[PDB]
Amino acid sequence: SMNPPPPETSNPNKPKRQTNQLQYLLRVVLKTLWKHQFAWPFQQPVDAVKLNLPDYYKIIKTPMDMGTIKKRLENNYYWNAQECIQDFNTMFTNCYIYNKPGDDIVLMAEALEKLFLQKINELPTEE
Ligand SMILES: Cc1nnc2scc(-c3ccccc3)n12
Ligand SMILES: [K+]
Repeated sequence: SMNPPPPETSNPNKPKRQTNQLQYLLRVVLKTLWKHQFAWPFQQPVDAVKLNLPDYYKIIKTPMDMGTIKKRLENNYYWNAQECIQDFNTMFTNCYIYNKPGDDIVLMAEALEKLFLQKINELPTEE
């Protein structure tokens, strides 16, 4: 029922890059999803106490959210685009695992995921 530590957004010994694909993931992908009318539940880790979701972190062992992704991108946490793409996919998958079809939160995730998929389709070739 309590909250875990959030995911890592800083790890100095993890090697880093700032690639054109990672820049696109910040400037295009994250910014598009972040501004969306359905972004708000996803802009920070799930607070299972405040939301009265005592089983959330029993079920979800790889939590992820756009607040974490935003910090990771702004703090150049990643080596490659795939790591960041995986974080977005983890976020959506967690929502689908925890909840049930037709829930509002699932519809919200689906709308964000649609936009994510459109933007990933247009991922630039690495320079
Ligand atoms: C995110 C999320 N993933 N599963 C659930 S059930 C309730 C929520 C939610 C709704 C509004 C604000 C914050 C979280 N979430
Ligand atoms: K489910």
